[PDB]
Amino acid sequence: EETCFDKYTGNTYRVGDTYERPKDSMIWDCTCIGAGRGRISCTIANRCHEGGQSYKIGDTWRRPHETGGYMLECVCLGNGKGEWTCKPI
Amino acid sequence: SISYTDEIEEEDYD
Repeated sequence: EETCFDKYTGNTYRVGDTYERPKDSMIWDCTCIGAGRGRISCTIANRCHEGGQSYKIGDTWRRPHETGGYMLECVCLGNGKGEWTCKPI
Repeated sequence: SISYTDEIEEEDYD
């Protein structure tokens, strides 16, 4: 049966398996497609890489406002663009 | 720059 090998995780996957890959300071959502050539598809469209962290859609977090001296609350939206929102709290 | 939000990889021809 057909497999993919991911050199970043070091693991072997079956077609349709989904997993996380650490690459270029980000976490990618990957899927083993195979297609006769161990084809893997990886995306960061559905994650929010803010502040050096990696969040999933619906995650919320807090981060300091640069200069204001208060915190922000942020929410990961994704929208196919790795997009998030922040507001003062 | 982040020009695209995904990539595709497959086995090298060699």
